[PDB]
Amino acid sequence: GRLQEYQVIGRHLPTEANPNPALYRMRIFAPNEVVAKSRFWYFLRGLKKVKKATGEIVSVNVISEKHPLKVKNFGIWLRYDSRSGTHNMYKEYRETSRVAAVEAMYADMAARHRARFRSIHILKVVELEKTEDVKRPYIKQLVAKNLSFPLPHRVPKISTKKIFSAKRPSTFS
Amino acid sequence: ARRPARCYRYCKNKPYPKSRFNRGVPDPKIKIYDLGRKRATVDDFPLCVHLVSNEYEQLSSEALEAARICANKYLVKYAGKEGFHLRVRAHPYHVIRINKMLSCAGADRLQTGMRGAFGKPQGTVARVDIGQILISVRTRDSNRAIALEALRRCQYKFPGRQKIIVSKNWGFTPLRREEYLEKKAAGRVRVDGAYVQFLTNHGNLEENMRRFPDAFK
Amino acid sequence: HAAGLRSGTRYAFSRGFRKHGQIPLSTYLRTYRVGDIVDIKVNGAVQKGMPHKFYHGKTGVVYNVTKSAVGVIVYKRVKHRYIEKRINVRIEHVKPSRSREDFLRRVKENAELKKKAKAEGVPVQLKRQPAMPREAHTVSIADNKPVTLAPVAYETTI
Amino acid sequence: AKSKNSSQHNQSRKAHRNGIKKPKTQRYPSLKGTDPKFRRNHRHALHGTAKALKEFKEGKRE
RNA sequence: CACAGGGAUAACUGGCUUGUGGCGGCCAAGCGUUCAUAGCGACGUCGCUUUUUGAUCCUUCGAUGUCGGCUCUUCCUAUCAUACCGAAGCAGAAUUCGGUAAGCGUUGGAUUGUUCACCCACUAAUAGGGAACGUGAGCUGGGUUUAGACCGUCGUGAGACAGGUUAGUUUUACCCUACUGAUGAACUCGUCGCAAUGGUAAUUCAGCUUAGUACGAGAGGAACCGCUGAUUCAGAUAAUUGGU
RNA sequence: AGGUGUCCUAAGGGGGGCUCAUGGAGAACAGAAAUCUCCAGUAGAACAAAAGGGUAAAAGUCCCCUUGAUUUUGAUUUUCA
RNA sequence: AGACUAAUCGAACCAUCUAGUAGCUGGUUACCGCCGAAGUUUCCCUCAGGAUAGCAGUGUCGACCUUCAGUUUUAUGAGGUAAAGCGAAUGAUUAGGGACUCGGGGGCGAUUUUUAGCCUUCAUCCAUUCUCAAACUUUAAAUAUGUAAGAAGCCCUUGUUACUUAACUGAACGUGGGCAUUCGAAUGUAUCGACACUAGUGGGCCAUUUUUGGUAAGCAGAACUGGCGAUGCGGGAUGAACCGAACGCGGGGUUAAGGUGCCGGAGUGGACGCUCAUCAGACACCACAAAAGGCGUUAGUACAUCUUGACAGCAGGACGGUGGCCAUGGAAGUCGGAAUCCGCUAAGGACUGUGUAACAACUCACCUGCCGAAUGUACUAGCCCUGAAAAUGGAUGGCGCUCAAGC
Repeated sequence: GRLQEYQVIGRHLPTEANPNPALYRMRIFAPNEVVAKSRFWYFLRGLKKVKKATGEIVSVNVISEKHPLKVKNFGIWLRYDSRSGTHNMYKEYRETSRVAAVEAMYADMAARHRARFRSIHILKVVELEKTEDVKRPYIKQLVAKNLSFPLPHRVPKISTKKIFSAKRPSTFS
Repeated sequence: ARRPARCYRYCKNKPYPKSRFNRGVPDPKIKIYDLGRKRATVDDFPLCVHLVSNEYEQLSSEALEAARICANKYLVKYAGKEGFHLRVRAHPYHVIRINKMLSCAGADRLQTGMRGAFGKPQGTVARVDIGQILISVRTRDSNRAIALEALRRCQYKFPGRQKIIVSKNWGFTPLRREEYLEKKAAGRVRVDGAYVQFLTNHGNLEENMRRFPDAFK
Repeated sequence: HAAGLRSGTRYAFSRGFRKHGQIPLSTYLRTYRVGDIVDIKVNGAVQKGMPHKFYHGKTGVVYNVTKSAVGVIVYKRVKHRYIEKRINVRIEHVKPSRSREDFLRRVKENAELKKKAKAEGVPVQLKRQPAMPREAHTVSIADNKPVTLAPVAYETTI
Repeated sequence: AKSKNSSQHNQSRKAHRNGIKKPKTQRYPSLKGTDPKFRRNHRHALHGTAKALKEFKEGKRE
């Protein structure tokens, strides 16, 4: 959907035997903070022996892009579930912000591999600082020197209510 | 007899082993379970491969021997009689019944139809789960390709879907390859017949020293 | 299909593991009065005065006392109505119940705690209340810096 | 020919149709089943305590 | 032999299932002069069909006429023959495996009520099935399945036998639709024409020549064109011959 | 997968002393197996019968005395209206 | 011949008893209003039928009794299922090692053998190892289940008795007195208690989870709850049981399940991808398809090679010891048997083939010249294709649809 990145911090409920427990922080992509908390308890239940009934939420914040007007390359590590077994991939994207790459990745995996949102885990997202660390061949062509190309055969836009045109259109816009 | 295997594929009844309540079950088809040089030391064969199931189904006793023979022949021809050790780790203990409609209820009519339809023993089958190990092979490191091909050839005799996994342990021991190597250097491993035993430092001091002379320096 | 007096009691009436043999002798030194709250628990060793298997686990009220047995009143649920049942049980099977001890403890404390306040002159708020939602507080991160977590990649164990 | 053997499909709903009625508890339970030896003496005890309390108007004044 | 009822319950069709019956795949130990796959395939394993037989009892007991043959139309392809092709442990001849293909054919007799089967003879070939196990107001009535009678085994007896044998009534269309043909109101009565849509048709063999040629040590032994006839089917006609 | 139309003057009641199945080492005839002796032994033995539960100074085993397997009627539990 | 006895015969015809009996078929006559079921328990020569309890209606009385509850919280009891276990008892089961000979079998040093000699094959014992149990177990859930939460309560003092105690020591029932300023968890109370009389019903069926016999079934049999029967309305084209939602007569507004190219009320609406099928595909219950394959296309995992320049293509070379030791009418790399070193270099092997009576010639291997950035092998899963054969003409509902009107 339309996502944005959060940070959420949790803690085990303090007890007389263990005052001042440890603090854990995660980065979660979610449409809103109501489901942002829900994903935090899901990932934590697989790493430590803490539940929601015996825990609490300390703080939830919103992380915004530092430079949302600069073009940069991204790389994503992820795992998912197929119809038989689990797998690991690593894909790359080109855009202006961190949030949209997760949006683009979710739509891409749903089409090419029929993978739903229920069965995808995001491990790490990192912005590629240099130009020699681009691996996949569908992105080197987008960073070639002096890129330029025409746009042949583009259909003109005509109002959907104006039927019965009076002359033949042209496709040389 | 020997109805097609399609008719007894799904685990649909509680386990029905042979006991003092059912009598006269036929003798199962598979007898031998270990083949090859089944007395080599642990240090000789450090590579292990498995054939792991991926469905919750039933495997017939007849199919188990067919796969054992097929894999044994390929390994002997290309790796030698003394270059491997093969073990089958699935034992059939479940008895499947049959209702002989024409043998029991034909010619002389007696009683026909569904009246009194409890059947008689007909064979033995094995129950498997998801992720259960079926066949294991250990050999040298230079025979990795041969071991994989032999297992891939023998899955055509089984119904369903199976996978091939190369284990990260040392032989048949439940220890990581790196971990076992360093523990042996500490003297806490003693040789036995085709297996090993480990030091446990929770007994009287007298015979712990002779059994493990290199542990104490 | 048969229905005997002790049918289906293979595990209910049996003694536990490592508990066969002599009955602890403090059982016969207890005393009972009418109106007490007792609960039934059948002992396998004693073969006299055993109630039916339905009452194994129910709680009742004593209504009669005799030389070596007590009479208990329990309520049985037949379809669409309740019925009063009266049974005779040997003392090896009955046992005093802690069901009402919390109530008897609380009434005694309340009476004394109300008396002292009335002399002093302050409201008590004696009656209990359920758990309430937590209140606001502050947590410091001095020498308790949080650690970041992440999901782990797939790996084969066996 | 053959027919259904037994069922319990609609019995629970039928019972709750107009409540599961619990008999009312009451102050003075009956003394049926109590051993007779204690029952005989208890009769004599109550006979005396009525006469003594009746004499409270021209008598003991305890 | 009778009565009150039952599709709450059997014998026939139809419906779900496919164990048994039939048909088709996958893996490759081996057979195959030597060589797993020219042609086959053990131990195992995945499917399809409803012309076999079972299991079930949903629809009909104020009734759906229950075996076989005769006659006649149409459809399916898992292809016996015919057209054109791909493979071989295919020299020729003769054969075996597979593809596109249902346009066109698939017979005459001895015994049996038979379905099924088995022999003689012709032929390019004498392939397998469906349509309420097609088809009784279309026929026939040999079989089964009322009442007469005989034998064998069983029963003290009346009587029984999916054991053998002989004789035994087959009703109605003029109604609606469907089909094959024939007239026909309205815009004056006529003559000469165009063609939307529906139907559609041909089939196989032999003789002469090619040639005792190609091929082969020999034994054996083809084909294209060309010429002339014949089998099954279809539409007309009556000069001659035959029937009435 | 099995059982019942029975059996008991004790195989019912009270009391007392003792501890079983099995294994190890020993002794003329004596051996795998006959009788005697020592040590270990949680029930792995026994308790009329099918199976389940229960029992060790006993509910097993032997010994001593007996007929509560007797008289008059009520309340309560299981199948259940 | 069970034949004939007035169209009647395995017992004629006429009137009466007679309106003979039926647990079995068929029928049972005006309107409106309110409430509203059962196919289950026990007994019966009972199984197409009755009695009995249940569900239902009507008539009321006692108070408006402040009592109650298909519910939650708090305190405290019971259980042997799912899972788990067998280096823990009973039962089943695969494989080696150590210790033992007098337990059995076959040998050796003279099968000498009463030689605890040397061998060994089973058996035995001990420390380990691979798999199981509806009628096995040391342990042990979730869901459901019993009781209690006070005024009929708590405490003090002391009267009765034929019971009990050595004993006014106990036991029940009592008189008197003390304790609310707050009668001692939440929420609701659109429904409190008792009695009288009686109708219909006692053939049921379907679905989620659990589950028994059977190869399976629109097949037979059970547990908790929701439905049809007894019920319309909007969607699934159609369809007692599926999804939404339950109904007096009308007007305006807003939605649910499902839909917006036309039939058809409302988008040829927006964003990123995948697919070309001479059998495409098109929405749960639901009207079907598998094992095994593809150098069709897309995305991914691991290893190996490369600007010190590979992969493809073309072009140049392709040497000695030495015809090695052997074999021999003849074999010089190339019938055959057995080994595989060194010179020179960037590279050419006592060689992978062709070939000579035997040499030769020739090929391969290997290196070099040209070029300009990628290349090789093995695996995973998306759409598509092969596998894919039935009978009147035919059905994603129809027409039709290709940067879709498909996913």
